[PDB]
Amino acid sequence: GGLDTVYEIAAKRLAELGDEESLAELEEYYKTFKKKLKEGTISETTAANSLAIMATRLLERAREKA
Amino acid sequence: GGLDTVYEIAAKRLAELGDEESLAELEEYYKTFKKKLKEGTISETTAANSLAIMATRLLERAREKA
Amino acid sequence: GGLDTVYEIAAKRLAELGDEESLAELEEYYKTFKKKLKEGTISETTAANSLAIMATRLLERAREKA
Amino acid sequence: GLDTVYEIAAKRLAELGDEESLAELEEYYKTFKKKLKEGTISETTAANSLAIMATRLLERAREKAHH
Repeated sequence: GGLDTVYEIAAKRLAELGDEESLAELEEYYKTFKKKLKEGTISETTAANSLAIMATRLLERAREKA
Repeated sequence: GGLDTVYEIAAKRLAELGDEESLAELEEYYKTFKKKLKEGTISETTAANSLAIMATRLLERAREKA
Repeated sequence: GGLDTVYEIAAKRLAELGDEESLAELEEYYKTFKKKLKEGTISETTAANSLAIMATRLLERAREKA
Repeated sequence: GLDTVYEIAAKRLAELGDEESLAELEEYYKTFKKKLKEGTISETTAANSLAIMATRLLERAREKAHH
């Protein structure tokens, strides 16, 4: 639930800002975190935190380059 | 009320820094987080954490502008 | 426990780095979270997590100033 | 959890060529381990906090990655 929600919020906003490269980067990080979360080698909190942090800087980059 | 508490801390500090646009960004994220919690696709703790992460970046930007 | 531990680690580092303003900001955030947790308006996970978010940003600012 | 966070972060930071991020991460990991043995923090919270700091270390490692 939470990881998907963070990812969806970030992806919707990155698409609105028109940043294809940030969208692809975000998808890569999300997929990686979904695999690490699959194996139980990462808590849900850690996955959500890390995805939110890079999605935050990617969103900052989107607001500038626009 | 964790999400509300994080939101209040961030909004108070952004208002202190005189950054109205960051205040509007923060509220937009806060409204989105509530709709999501409302739909049950995210937990209160995760929503609060993610809002705090984005708010931390907003506080950095708001300070640079001051 | 966890909130105190995060706070103490960050405060020790901020003092080592000589950043009085970041130390005071961190203390303000910690006191706010202690009050909010007393009042039951924030989860323990959110308080510790958010203090870690802000403390990492404060440490970045401290190493940049130093 | 704490060991896993530390090992993942150390692998990535070593790949990126940041000896200084590796040293900072090791310091944090060791501190978290003293706090755990002294029982003033739980393993889950310690792992989460180490992951947060490691994410910042990784962002900076990638910042030297290019320019």
